[PDB]
Amino acid sequence: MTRIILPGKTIGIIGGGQLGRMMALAAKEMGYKIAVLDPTKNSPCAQVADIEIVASYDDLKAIQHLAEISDVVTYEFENIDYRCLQWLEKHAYLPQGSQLLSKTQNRFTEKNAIEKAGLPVATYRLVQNQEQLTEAIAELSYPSVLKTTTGGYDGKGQVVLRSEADVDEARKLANAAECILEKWVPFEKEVSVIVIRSVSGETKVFPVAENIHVNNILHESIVPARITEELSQKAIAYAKVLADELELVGTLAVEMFATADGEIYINELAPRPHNSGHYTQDACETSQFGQHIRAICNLPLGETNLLKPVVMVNILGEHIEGVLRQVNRLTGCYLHLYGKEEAKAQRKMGHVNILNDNIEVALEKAKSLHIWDHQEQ
Amino acid sequence: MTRIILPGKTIGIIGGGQLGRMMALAAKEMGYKIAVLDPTKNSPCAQVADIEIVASYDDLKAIQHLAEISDVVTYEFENIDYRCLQWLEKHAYLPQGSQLLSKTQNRFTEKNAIEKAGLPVATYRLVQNQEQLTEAIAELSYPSVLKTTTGGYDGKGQVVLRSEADVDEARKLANAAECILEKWVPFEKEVSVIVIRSVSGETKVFPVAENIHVNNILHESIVPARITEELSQKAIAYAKVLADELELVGTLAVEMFATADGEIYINELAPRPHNSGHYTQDACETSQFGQHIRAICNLPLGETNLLKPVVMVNILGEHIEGVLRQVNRLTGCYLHLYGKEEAKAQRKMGHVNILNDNIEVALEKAKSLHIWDHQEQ
Ligand SMILES: Nc1ncnc2c1ncn2[C@@H]1O[C@H](COP(=O)(O)OP(=O)(O)O)[C@@H](O)[C@H]1O
Ligand SMILES: Nc1ncnc2c1ncn2[C@@H]1O[C@H](COP(=O)(O)OP(=O)(O)O)[C@@H](O)[C@H]1O
Repeated sequence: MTRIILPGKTIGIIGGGQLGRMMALAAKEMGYKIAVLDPTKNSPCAQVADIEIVASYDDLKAIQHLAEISDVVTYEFENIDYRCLQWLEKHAYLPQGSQLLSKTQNRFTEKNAIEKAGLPVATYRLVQNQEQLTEAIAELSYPSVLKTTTGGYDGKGQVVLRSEADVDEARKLANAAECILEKWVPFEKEVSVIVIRSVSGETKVFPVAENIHVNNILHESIVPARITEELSQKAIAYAKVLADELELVGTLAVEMFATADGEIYINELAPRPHNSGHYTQDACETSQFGQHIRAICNLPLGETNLLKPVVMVNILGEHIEGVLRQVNRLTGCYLHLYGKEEAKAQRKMGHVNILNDNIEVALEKAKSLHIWDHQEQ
Repeated sequence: MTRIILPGKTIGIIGGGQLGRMMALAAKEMGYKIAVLDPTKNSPCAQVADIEIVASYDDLKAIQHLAEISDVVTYEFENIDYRCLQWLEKHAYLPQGSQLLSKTQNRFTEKNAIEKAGLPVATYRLVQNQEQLTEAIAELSYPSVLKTTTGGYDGKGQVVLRSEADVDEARKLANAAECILEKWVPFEKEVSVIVIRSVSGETKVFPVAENIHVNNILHESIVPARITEELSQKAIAYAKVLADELELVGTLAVEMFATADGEIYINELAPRPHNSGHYTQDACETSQFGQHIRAICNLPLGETNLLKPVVMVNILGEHIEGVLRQVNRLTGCYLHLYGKEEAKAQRKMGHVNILNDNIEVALEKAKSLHIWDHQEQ
């Protein structure tokens, strides 16, 4: 499309957490004005916004007020209900649309969409009752994973089935929610690729990141991912096909499992800037945030070249005190802090990008700081 | 010396122009709060700040207020009364001090300080009346340049004396303001170096940039500067010498003349982030703005490696319509706009950083856009 949102206009963001703040910082460099809607006052994004609307995400009047004063609307918060999404899509300017968001909100719908796009996923079965769970266990065997189809984004919303001894905890889960059961994928590495597609269809792909999770929370992203050139090219190709097939506008994070045998399976999609892309802020020619703004405003996309190898490390509530006390040791480290007040143990408070010519040296730097000893074990 | 301003604290900025705005954006990424004092409501920096104080720079009570709500204060406005800074360094925390600003604000005192350091400047004479102008011309001969000693570029401020035919114009200037006359330096290139020195003494220098001025306004900065390795090394050494001898805390921009025979003359010093350092936002590991914040807060400085060659081009009031009209054509270009509402022909509205593996391809890109046809002549 030809529709361009010029510098000087207002970008409205639904959700005022760190992803909102970082989008807003990127937009401000390019001379955009920012409006944000969020349930809590003084959110991370509001701390950088020109206009703040403090309301619930299901409050259609407030959503309308945001739209009314915005030249383009984007979201960080994903669980926007259909009546609000349709209103925005048809009566405001929401170039991302609602179709992609709706697909990624349900694990079953999501896997179907991926397979229909021609891409591999772990073999899976929908589980809506006990009978279906029984049949699924029979078909897929052990080991397996039962996950709820909606409302993550946790460790509680799933149960790993290694033996018949785990079935009872699984039945409990299938009793409270609609689920999916997936075959256990024996993977070597978890990897992700951020792809960007503008309103006019220009596409850019970021380099493959290797992701290390701990307690179902991201710990580290390592770029370049420590994988063969063949796995890398495959992950990138898969992401590009997804972006095309799903008619992406904006940002898509594609999380994947990579096997020793060089197989890729697609795990999940997030139609927004993602935690596994924060490395781009310091190590790439354009950040995922600068890219997202350009994409929705239909400006030319920037380059995604990796300019230096990087390890991103997450800063949770349990780490913030360690970071501040060790601040004098943060040479070659690039600190981002989100401006959150309460430091809950598993709340994401910031991240640090450790840049180095050698990836193993960056990894060692994080260890030597003794901030993440818990995650390291 | 050991004193550290931790992320989460409030940084106060005197002056709300583009330099304070970019300081503020970089500080926000680290989780700092920002206060700004500016005489005009909704200044570039206010659009990014948590707290805005609209008041004159000589309003001592507003200055005290800024001091009260801030954990550290810095300045962006280069023509601040040094008596205000004398108050701040004694009744608040101004790690930059008042000395450096007082020395660099007046061209004559500036020259004296550069010579005290042992570095070369163009031969110069103080001019307070017509008799002193006459004696200066007699002693220095032609060609020469007469410049006002204090901030008097809004614009004009200088007369180039190629022959006796220019003397009439110089007399006019000599009556209006205190001046110095300097010998014209026959240089092949103008270059600049940005040096950063933290509270605890840590010193970093950015790559040497080659600057192209049109009508005494910066037009392009070229990095790496197209000079010999030996000239780059000398420029870098001179910069460190100045930081050392001027007891620098914060940022110092050093503008220089490089002659055909490998000598460097120091033109002028600016005790702040400088227009010739804006390339660092997209081409270096740390920007001059992030480095300035880390310097005054006494955090470890970031690395200053050039990650990709770059041409920065200024966007003046005369250029902004052309930029907005040609946004479609800005591939490989990284646009920064300062949020100023009124365009005036020569007012600095933004800059664009053009990244390319080949510096000559970047330069051709700027020409092919035809936005700056007036400068290219
Ligand atoms: N089919 C599978 N095979 C092996 N490991 C899996 C499988 N599904 C999930 N996991 C593991 O569980 C973690 C969480 O799974 P995921 O579906 O990403 O849940 P969430 O949405 O909570 O992040 C993943 O990081 C992965 O290590
Ligand atoms: N002594 C000199 N010899 C040759 N060119 C000069 C000399 N002084 C200034 N110039 C030219 O004029 C420009 C403006 O002079 P400068 O002292 O930098 O004024 P300003 O403080 O307004 O930048 C310089 O960037 C340089 O190109």
